[PDB]
Amino acid sequence: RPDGELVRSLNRVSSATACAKLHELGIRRSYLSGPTALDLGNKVTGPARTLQFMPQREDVSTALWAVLEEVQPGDVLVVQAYGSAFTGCLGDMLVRYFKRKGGAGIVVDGRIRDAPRVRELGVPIWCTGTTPHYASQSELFPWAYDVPVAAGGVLTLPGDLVVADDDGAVVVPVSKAQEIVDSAFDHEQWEEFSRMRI
Amino acid sequence: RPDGELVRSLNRVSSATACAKLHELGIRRSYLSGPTALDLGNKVTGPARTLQFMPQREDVSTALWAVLEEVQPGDVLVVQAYGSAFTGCLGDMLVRYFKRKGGAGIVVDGRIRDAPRVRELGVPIWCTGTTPHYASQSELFPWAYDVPVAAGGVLTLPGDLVVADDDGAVVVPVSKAQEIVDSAFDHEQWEEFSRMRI
Amino acid sequence: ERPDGELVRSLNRVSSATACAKLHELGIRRSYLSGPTALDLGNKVTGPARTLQFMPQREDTALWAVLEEVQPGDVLVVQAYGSAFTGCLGDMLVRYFKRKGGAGIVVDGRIRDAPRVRELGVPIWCTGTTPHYASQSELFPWAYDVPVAAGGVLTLPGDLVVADDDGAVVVPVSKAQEIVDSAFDHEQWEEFSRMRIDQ
Amino acid sequence: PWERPDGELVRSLNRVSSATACAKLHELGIRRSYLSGPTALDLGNKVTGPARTLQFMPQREDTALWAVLEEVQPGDVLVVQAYGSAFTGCLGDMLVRYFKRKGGAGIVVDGRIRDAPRVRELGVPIWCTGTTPHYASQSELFPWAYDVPVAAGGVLTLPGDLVVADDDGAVVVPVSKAQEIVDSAFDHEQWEEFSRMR
Amino acid sequence: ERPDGELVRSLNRVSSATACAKLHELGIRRSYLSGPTALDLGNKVTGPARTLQFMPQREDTALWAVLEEVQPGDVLVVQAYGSAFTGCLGDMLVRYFKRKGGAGIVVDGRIRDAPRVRELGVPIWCTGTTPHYASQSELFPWAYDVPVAAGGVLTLPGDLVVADDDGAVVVPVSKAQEIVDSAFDHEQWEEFSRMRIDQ
Amino acid sequence: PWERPDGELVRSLNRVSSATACAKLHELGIRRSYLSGPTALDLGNKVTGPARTLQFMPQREDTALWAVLEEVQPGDVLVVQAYGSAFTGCLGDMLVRYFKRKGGAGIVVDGRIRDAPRVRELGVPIWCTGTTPHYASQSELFPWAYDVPVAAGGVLTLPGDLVVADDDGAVVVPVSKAQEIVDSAFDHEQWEEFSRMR
Repeated sequence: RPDGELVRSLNRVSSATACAKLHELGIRRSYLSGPTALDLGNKVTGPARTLQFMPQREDVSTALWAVLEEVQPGDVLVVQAYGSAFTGCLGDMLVRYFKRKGGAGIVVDGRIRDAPRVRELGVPIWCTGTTPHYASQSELFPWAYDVPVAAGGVLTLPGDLVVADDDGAVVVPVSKAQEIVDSAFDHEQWEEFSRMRI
Repeated sequence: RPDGELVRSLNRVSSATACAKLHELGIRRSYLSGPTALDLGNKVTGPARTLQFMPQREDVSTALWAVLEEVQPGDVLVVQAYGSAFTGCLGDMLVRYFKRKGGAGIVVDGRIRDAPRVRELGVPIWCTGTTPHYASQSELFPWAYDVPVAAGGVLTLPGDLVVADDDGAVVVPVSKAQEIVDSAFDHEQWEEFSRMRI
Repeated sequence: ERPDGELVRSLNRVSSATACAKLHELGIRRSYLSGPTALDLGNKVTGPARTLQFMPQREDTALWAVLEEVQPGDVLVVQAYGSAFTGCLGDMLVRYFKRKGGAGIVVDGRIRDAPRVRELGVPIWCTGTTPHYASQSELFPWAYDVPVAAGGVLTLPGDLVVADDDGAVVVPVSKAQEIVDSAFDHEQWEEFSRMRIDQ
Repeated sequence: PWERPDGELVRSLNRVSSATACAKLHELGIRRSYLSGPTALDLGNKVTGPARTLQFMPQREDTALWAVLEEVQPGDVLVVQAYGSAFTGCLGDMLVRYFKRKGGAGIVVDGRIRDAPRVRELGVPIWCTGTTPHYASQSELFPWAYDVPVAAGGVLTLPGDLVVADDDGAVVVPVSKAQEIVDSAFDHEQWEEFSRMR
Repeated sequence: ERPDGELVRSLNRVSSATACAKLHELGIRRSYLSGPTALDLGNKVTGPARTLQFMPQREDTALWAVLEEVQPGDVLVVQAYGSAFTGCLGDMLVRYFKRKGGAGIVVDGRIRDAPRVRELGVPIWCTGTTPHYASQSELFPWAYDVPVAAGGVLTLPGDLVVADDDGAVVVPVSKAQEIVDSAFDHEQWEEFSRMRIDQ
Repeated sequence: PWERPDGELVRSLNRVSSATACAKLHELGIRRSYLSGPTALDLGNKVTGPARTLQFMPQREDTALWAVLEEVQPGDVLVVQAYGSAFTGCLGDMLVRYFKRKGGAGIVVDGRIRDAPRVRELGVPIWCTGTTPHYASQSELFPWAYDVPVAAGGVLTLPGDLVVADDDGAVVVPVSKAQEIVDSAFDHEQWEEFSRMR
C-alpha cells in the first residue's frame, strides 16, 4: 500500500533524528520502550504488520499464523507481547517464512524463541530477550493480526513506518512521514557540517 | 443481557473459591493481578463493561464517555490502563454518573483521580493507586468501550462476570458461571462444616 | 521566606487533582510526586517547601539542621530515593517538626516508628515505613534547603505543596495564582455540572 | 526440631519496638534484621515470639503445609518464605483458625494471603505482601519444608529466634543477642523518654 | 552420581526451546530458569547439577566445598537471588571449576572479574557481573548439594541442564529419556517441514 | 572547580581491576563503591581517571550540558546522573566527539545514550544503561548542574575522585584512599598471581 519511494528515503534517517523531529511535530511517544536489537549493526524501515497477543484463558496459534501469509514483501512486524519472559513469539521456523516472504524486520515487545538458530538468519529482529517457551505455552496466546498495538508506550497502527536502528525502534505514522524525510535531511546535513569543523 | 438470577447466586461465592474452582475447570488465569480494593469490606458481581486505554499519540475523551451512557444498571466496569501511575481513569464526576446509572463496581488496572471525594461515594472500586492526573494527560488516552481486555493477566470479554472481593477480582466467564455457582456451594458448605468442628 | 499567607488559605481550597490540570494547562507537565502516599486518609496540606535531600553513603549531622530552621506552615519535601532501608524521621523529629507547627511532610522514602508517629496528629506522605533509621544502610542526609528531585519533579525551595489523598503536587510561587483563578473557574462549572446530572 | 526459649525474655522483648531491636542488631554486627516486604494487614498491633518457619519453593509438577500448623506451640510466630508471589495465597481462613486455636502469636508472610475478608475478622495479627484468591499450591509455588533456615524478606531467619513486629515491620532478634537488646533498650528508653520534654 | 553418559551425548543434541515443549508436554510446566543469560554466544552445555545455594547474611566457607567436589561434566546451578552486589565466582574459582572439567555454570546472580573469566573458555550463565565478591554485601554462601530454587524452578541435585542461548532448562534424570525420544520425533518433522517451505 | 590529581597515581591505578578496588574500599570502611546500573557498551576496555560529574534533574517546563564538555581536561572520566531514564539519551554523537577531541578517558552514564551506531565506532569507552532515540532534554529530565556531588549508580561520587572501570563495572576510588589500593593490590597481585599455579 505505501509509497515505496518513501520507505527508501526514510531509511536514510536515524531513529534518534526521526524521533526528535516527531517530537517537534507534537508527538513525544514514538520510541518503543523495550525492544532492543538482537545483533548490532542494522537499520530497517517499512510498514508495520501489527501482532497483538492477549492473556491466555486456558482452553477458553492460527492467530499469528494468519499474519505471515499476509506479508506484502518489505513489511516490518510489530508484536505486542507485554514483555513476557515466558512466551516465544516467533521460533526458528516462523522466522524462515518471514525472510522467505520478504520480511524487512521484526520488532517485539516480548521475547523470541530458539536464539542460536535464529541469529544465523538474515533478518534483523528487535526483542526484549530469548525464551525456550513458545507463544501459547504461558499466560499469553496470540489474538489479532492487523489492529492498533501498544508495543512500547507507542500507538502503532497498521501501515505506519518503523525506522528501526541500534538506538531502538521509532514509529513514524504515514501522515507525518514526508514531513520528516524532508525535515531530517536539512538536519543531519547541518549536523554533518559541524562534524567536519572538528 | 445475562441472567439476573445468576448475578445474585454468584454473589454468594468468594473470589478465592470462584478462582480455585475456575482452576479445576482448566483455567488458571482468572485473578486480575494489580487491582486492589480502595476501601475494605465489599463484594460485587456482574457483567463486565470493558474499557481499554491505549498509548497516546499526542494529537494523533469521548472514548470512555461513550461507556458511561451504556451501563445497563448493575454492570461492573473493567478498565485496561496498564497500571499507569500518571493517568486518572475516572474522576469525582464520572463516578457519580456511574452509581447514578446503576453501577455495581469498578475494576481498574490503573489508577483513579480525586481520591478524597470519590471515597465518600457509595461505589466500591478496585485500582492500583490514586493520581491527580486525568486520562488524556499522560502517555495514555482512552480507546474502545466494549472489546476484549488485558487488565491483569486475565482475558476479560464483554459480558463475563467479575466476582470482586477483598482478595481481589476474579473474572468468571458466562460459560462456566453455573458450573461454579453449583460447584462452590458444595464446597463452602463442606468447608463450613469443618469450621464448626473446631 | 514564606509568601502571601492568603495564597495558602486560597490554594489549600484547591485539590491536587485540579492543580495538575491547571499546571498542565500552563505547560508544567510533571508536577505529581510519584511515590508519596498518605499515611492516613483525610489529610490536606498547603505550604512552602523545606526541601531535605539525601545522598548515598560512604562514611567519608544535617538532618536536625532542617528542624531547627522549620517555620510554621512549612512542608517537608524529602528526597530519600524510596530507600526501604532508611528511616528518615522518627518519634523525636516528628515532634520537633510539629513543636514548630509544621503543616506536613512529603517523603520519597519511608518512616521510622510508625506505631507512634500516627497518633501524633501530623499529616505524613511517604513510600512506606521501616524499623531502620536514616544513615544506617545506604544513604546519609545532605543539603537542607536546595533543589530536590522528589518524585520525578523539581522541588525548588519556596514552592507550594498541595497534598491530598491523590498525592502531593508542587506549585511554584511563580505560577501559583494562575491556578486559584482557574480552579474557581473549574469548581463553578463542575458544581453547576454536578447539580444537573442529579436531576 | 528446635526448642522454645526463655518465655520471660519474650515478654521482656515485647516492650521493645522493631526499630530499636533492628538498630541494636545493626550495632552488634547484624545489619540484616528487617524483613523487607511484609506489611501489616491492619493498623494496630505488636507480636513477639519465636519463629516456626515455613519455606515454599517453585512447584515442578513432579501437603507439608498442614504439618507446619500441627507443630505450632502457643506464643510463637509463623514465618513464611513465599518469594512474594502474588499467585500463591499461602494460608487461608481455615489454616489460620488452626493457628489461633493452637495459640499462635502472629504470622509474617513473604507472600500474599488467602481469604482476606475472613482473616481480617480473626484476632490474629498478620504481616504479608498482599491478598489473593489463589491458594497455596495453585500456581508456581507449593509448600516445601518447614522449620528450616528461611530467607523471608532479605533476612536470614533460622527457626527459634524471636520476631518483634510492630507497624514498622518485622525484625529477627536472635536468642543469643536477645538479652543484649533488653538491657540496651531498657535504659535507652529512659534516655529517649526523658529528652521528649525539653 | 552422574548418570548414563549416553544421556548427555543424546540430550546435548536437544535444544532448550524443544526440551521445554516436551517437558510442558509431560506436564512439567516451569522448567526455564528465568534470569541466567549467556555471557558469550555460541555456547551449549549438558550435564548434572552441582547446586550451590546462597542465603542472606547475618555475620552469625562453603563456596570451595562445591569445587573440591566438582566432577567432569558437572553443571553449576547457582541460586544467588539475582544479587547485583555479590560476585559468586571470580578468576580463581572458575579455573578450579574448569581445572576439573566443569561443563558449564548457570547462575541466578552475577560474576566477579568479567574481563578475565571470558577468555577462560568456560560457558557461563549469569544475570550480570559485579566488582563485588560473594559474602560482601547481602548474602553468605550456603549448602552445596541440596535442592535449589534457581530461577522459578526446582533444581534437584542430579537433574540435567540444557543451556543454549535461550537460557537453561532443568531436565530431571527421572523424565530425561522421554524428551530425547520426542525431540527426534520433533526434529524429523521440523526438518521435513523445513525442506518444503524452501521449495 | 576541583583540581587534577597525581597523574602517576592514575597510571598506577589502571593496573588494578574494579573488583579489587571495590574490595579494598570495602575493607577501608566504604561499601558504596560500585555504580549499579552502567554496563559496558562494548566488550573489552579499561579506563581510569578523575570524574567530571554531570547531574540531570527532572524537567519542569519553567544548556548547562555543553558547558560540561568545555571543562573536560584530558585523561579524565565523565560521570552522569540520569536516574537511568530510558527517555533521555544524554550525550549524542557530537557531544562525544568533543569529549574525545578534548582527550577524555571514558564515560559512565547512569542513563541511556544517544546515537548508538555512531558512538560505537568512536574510540571512546562508555558505560551506560541502554540506548535511545530520545535526546538529552526531550522527555522528563534535562541537564542541571555540573561538577557537583553526583549519586550515579548507588554511589556517592564527588568531582575529582578516580573511576576505575573494567568490564565488571565502575568503582569510585577516592584520592585520599587511592594510594592505599595501589600498595595493597600490588602485593596482592603477587599473592594471587602466585597461587594460580598450584
